[PDB]
Amino acid sequence: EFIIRIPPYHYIHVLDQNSNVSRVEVGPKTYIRQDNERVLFAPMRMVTVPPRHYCTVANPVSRDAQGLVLFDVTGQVRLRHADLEIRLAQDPFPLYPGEVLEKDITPLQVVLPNTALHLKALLDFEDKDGDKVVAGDEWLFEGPGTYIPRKEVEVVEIIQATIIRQNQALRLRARKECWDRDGKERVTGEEWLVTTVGAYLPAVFEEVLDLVDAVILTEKTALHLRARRNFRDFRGVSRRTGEEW
Amino acid sequence: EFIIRIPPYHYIHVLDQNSNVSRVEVGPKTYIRQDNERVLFAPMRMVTVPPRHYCTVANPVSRDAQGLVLFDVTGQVRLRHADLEIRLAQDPFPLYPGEVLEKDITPLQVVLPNTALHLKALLDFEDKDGDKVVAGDEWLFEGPGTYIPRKEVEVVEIIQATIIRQNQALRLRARKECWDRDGKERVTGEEWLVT
Amino acid sequence: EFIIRIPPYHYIHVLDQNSNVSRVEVGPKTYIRQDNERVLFAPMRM
Repeated sequence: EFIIRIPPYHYIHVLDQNSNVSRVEVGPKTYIRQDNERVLFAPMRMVTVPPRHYCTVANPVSRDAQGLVLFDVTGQVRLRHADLEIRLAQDPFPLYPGEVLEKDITPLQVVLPNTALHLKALLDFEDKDGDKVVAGDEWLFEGPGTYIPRKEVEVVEIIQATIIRQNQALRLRARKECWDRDGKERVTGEEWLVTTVGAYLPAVFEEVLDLVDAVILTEKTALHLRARRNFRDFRGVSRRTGEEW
Repeated sequence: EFIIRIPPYHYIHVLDQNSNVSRVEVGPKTYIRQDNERVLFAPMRMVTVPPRHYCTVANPVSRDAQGLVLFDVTGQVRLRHADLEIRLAQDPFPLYPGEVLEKDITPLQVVLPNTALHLKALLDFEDKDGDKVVAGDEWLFEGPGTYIPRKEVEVVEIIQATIIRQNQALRLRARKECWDRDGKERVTGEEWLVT
Repeated sequence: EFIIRIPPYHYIHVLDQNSNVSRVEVGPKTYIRQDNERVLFAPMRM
């Protein structure tokens, strides 16, 4: 149990009981241990993440400007505690001591056309575009692209588009005080209708209620309407609460 | 078990336990092993892919500008991990250590007239015509030709033609915001007729 | 039987079965043999 052969693309961890500092032995080697040392476990293949895939390793090692691993003065590997890393496709890295595999190799999930991902920031951070994204903000990553996960950013759900045909309105009610595509104030609880034909993605703060189709008018027909509140109609004529036309 | 004869057009793999690096012995030979070495398995015929056929080998070896195989400093064969190769008809190549056969020799499927193949890009790549095909795009390979598979390009389905006689229209509804043969805008859900 | 420690002021002989040529390992060492090799006898004081 002193001589131990590590296949190519594998590793082990051995602890030196003089300083009680641990390390990793990587490579295609035949390994010879001392008597003061102990090998921790039986050889494990160093994990490989294919292209268009992903993994999260809890408590990543620290790095320098070149990206090299940092050790302690005692010889122990430098870690980052209660912290995670974003590991995309690369060469078969080994896991060091005190490195945990949080999520296995998983497939990067691709966003379909006419849909969007609802992503909220868990912890504050700085944005790719130069912005500061305070924790608790709401986004939409939409389009047909691929989404690369982040640590402090969590995906809440995916939202489909709703289809608006000709002569329809699709009423929307606000989750909170907000703004709208048409560029005008909305408040909590207020409702409105977005006429535009096509497919529609609601914002994070907007919600879809129901589709409302037009009433068709002829020479033998009219439409009896009552005002919910004071407003202006499409003729531009003013309407007080309650009055009918 | 020291003397071992490999028939013509075959191979084996033997591991050298000094460096623990493995290799392949190819050719019509009688092979004599050392005592430190070990032969891994009993002789296997090196696979031959006929013409108009295909195979995928997981984790292909690396190559140089001449196409020669690359080894490590330790003597181990250089590989490409979680990667695939497009192997068409050629001479009976051997499989090196750490080479897996993903799909056997299969027939190249030929596209009939008045039909088309629906092919979507799994991973981004660059196109034969000089284009950059972002992953998730949709194509049609149509006509009577033969389709040579690719690694990052996957075939979703085959679509038949529909026949339009005289005095008929054939209504079509759009999957997503798009364009049309007649060269005019369409939107999601819109319908039209192609005379 | 691969790892073998030779006390100070001793020796052993090991045969390499590739060339079938033999030699001697002298000194205060811990000795690690290959698999193709064989140690001939148990350590003897020089």
